[PDB]
Amino acid sequence: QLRAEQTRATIIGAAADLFDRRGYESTTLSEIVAHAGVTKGALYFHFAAKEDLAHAILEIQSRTSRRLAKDLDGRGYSSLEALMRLTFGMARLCVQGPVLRAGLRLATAGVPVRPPLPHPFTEWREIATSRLLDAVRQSDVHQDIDVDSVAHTLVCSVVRLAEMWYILIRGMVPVTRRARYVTLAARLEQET
Amino acid sequence: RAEQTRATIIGAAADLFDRRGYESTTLSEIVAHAGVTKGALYFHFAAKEDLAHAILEIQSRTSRRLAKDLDGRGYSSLEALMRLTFGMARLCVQGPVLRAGLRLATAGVPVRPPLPHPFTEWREIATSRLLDAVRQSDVHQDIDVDSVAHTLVCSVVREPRRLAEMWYILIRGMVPVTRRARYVTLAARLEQET
Repeated sequence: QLRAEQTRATIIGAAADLFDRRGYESTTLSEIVAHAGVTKGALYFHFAAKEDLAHAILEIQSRTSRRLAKDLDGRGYSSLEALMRLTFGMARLCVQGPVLRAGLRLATAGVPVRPPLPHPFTEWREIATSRLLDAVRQSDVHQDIDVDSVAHTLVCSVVRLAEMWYILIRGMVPVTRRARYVTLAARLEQET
Repeated sequence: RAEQTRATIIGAAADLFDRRGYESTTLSEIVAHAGVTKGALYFHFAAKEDLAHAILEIQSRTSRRLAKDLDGRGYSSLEALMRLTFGMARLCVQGPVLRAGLRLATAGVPVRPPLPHPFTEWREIATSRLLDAVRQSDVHQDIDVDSVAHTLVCSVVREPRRLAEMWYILIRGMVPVTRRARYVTLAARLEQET
């Protein structure tokens, strides 16, 4: 059993890589099993169908982003700092995580999300929104900003990161608090 | 007659690709939704990809046209660009073809040359206009046009409220103080109009 249980990461990785480069609809179980170097039995031991590989990848993206959001809100940061760190953080895990790229690709396409797993974009919007409200509440973002709209755009925008942050910073952050944020965006770009 | 039938098939396919996705939509679905025969559909489109192509063709051609209607009105480049974005926003709320276009682009459906990929198109048009704006001194020389173009596209992809909200933010961050009010009011005026 141990052997079988041990192949699941490989199969996910293999399917991630293929879904990310070649797309979901065009990738088959057979392609996946040959890339992974395992048998069909090994694959069926963990997943009954292609869709199950999809929901597992989607599951990992959702958990990954929810974990990072939670971790970053427990470290004494201001909300906008947390939000900024979160965009750069996600970007760092994606540049090095095929699974997340595959998740992204599945989410961007019409690949359904099995309830109660919410669609990652609405989850990313929720995070961005609550973070922006707090930032408004802490005077880091103008009181008149329409948060909803920026969350909606921000999510689309994150999917150059520093350069985007600079524009938002100039346009939504009060003059006296800008510098700290411009500095952080620079440091995070430097650090990733 | 023929062409009207063709267009209704396009519209039906578009509405379905938009609400239900490209992959899960069937030619049989499209057929019933359009009120035609399978024969009529296969007379105008040999395959489901031919429906995608015609939708994308309509998308790119509406886009290039709107850009062209706006270009001959003596506007400043920043004004033209701003007007273009609100036009596009308005077009998306009107018929489903543009909605389907996006959905197709985002679904990962390949665009048959020589037609360019919508995102690529939208980015070039925005970028070229932003570059003219800098030259015209309505936008700071040190702005990152690419990031701005991206933001603009993303603010559209309600919609007029969101496009306006994002415009104000960009205006505060890229337009010289002395030229801001003209654009703030323009943005505000376009939101109310569209």
